[PDB]
Amino acid sequence: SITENTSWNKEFSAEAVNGVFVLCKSSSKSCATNDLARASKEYLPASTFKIPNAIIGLETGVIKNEHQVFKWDGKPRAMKQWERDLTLRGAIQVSAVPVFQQIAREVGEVRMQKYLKKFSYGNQNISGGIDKFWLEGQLRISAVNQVEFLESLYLNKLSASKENQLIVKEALVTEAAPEYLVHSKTGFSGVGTESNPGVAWWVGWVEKETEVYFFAFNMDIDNESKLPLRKSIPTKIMESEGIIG
Amino acid sequence: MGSITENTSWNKEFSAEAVNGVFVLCKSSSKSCATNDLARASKEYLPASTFKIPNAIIGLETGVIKNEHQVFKWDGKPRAMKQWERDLTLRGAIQVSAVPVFQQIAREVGEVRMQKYLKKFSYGNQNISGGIDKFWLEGQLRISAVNQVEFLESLYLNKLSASKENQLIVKEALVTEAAPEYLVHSKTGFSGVGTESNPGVAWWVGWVEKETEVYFFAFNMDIDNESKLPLRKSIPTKIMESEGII
Ligand code: NA
Repeated sequence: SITENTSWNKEFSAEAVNGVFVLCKSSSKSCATNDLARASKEYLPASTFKIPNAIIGLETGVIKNEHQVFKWDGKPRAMKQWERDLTLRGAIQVSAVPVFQQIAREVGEVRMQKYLKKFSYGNQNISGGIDKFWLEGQLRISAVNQVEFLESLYLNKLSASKENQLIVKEALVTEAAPEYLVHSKTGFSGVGTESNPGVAWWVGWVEKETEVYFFAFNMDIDNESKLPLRKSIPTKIMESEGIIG
Repeated sequence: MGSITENTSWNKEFSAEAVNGVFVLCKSSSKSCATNDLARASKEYLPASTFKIPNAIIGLETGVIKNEHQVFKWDGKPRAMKQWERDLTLRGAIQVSAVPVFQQIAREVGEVRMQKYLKKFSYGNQNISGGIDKFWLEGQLRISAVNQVEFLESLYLNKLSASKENQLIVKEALVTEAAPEYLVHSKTGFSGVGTESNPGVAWWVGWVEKETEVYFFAFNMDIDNESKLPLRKSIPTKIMESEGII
């Protein structure tokens, strides 16, 4: 059950953002959102796909262990931040595409399809190129599906060892306070094309006292200058709900 | 673990605050440690709350703790700190240093199993005399800063005599700072203000993951007044900041 919450519209209006926030307390049984329709609309996952990709890499042994170092071969990569040896956490934090492209190639299309089916990950469409289906392909997932997937990860209920789920969760910690703990991941497909904007994401969960909140945000984006809104709008809302800050 | 050297240059941060203490910092790649005081780095002190690291692992290994989602229910009876009068997750109990929670865990573990695991973990002087629910607070258990970084390195590598899953559970509970460049796991300790000419001890121990490097650290200091407690984090933080780790 998904319920609409008009109070959050102001945080989108202020910035002229077309997007959706989904927030679920305790579980995905009851989620609130500003837009029922968009909450379930499916978009390219972009970098949010690093989460299942890392779990699958570990499950298949492609990622040998949580202390795996992904070495840089010295060839040019799109960002200087990617031109170095990286740990799993490091590659997730700087969204090092080529590391995850190689993981996906070594996983291969058969195993990748199997695990996305097991994870109920979006439309599970990996066709068109095994190293780019989540970047420019036909794979799509909704904000509602992201919170279901993240809840499963939080509960160690995905079709993967508890160890591997714990390894990926540690790699996703983005804020640690005495009061609460934030696991999150951003994504950005790009600026899109004429009359067809890209998508920007922020998904994760907040552990606070004995409660947990799952969240997923996405928005239309046609200019990189708008990227900070993918964190600030959901942060504003969760602040106004008394969850963080 | 492989070598240790004395670094006089860190004494600056201790003298500035009139602190008698030690910092041990070890770089995992080079298997090399540095400290401001080799003698104090080997002196053994009550672990106090730093003992919540082994105690939680042992609690999980023995099944006394079910998993990271176990909620430690408050029975409603008063507690010294007001922060303890609520339900707590494992991370919550570790983060607020909830003494009664871990006293009950130690009782359920029992002396025989507690002794066995501290032997397996090579944890300090392995003396748990003094009562099963207070040996680490006011009994005879002592551990040095060098021993602390040896133990934390084992945990980081999942090389303690415990399941990898249980070591991972305790590690996630120990995360205290997450930045895009680095991740900090840490734990504080404080035994009390001590007695005339016999101060208590305050601790800060943990590790830092940065780029492909790992830094293990252990800090302790004499403390005779609660107002000095913030120095157990500020002195090591300033040292690690000056080393470029932050
Ligand atoms: Na590249």
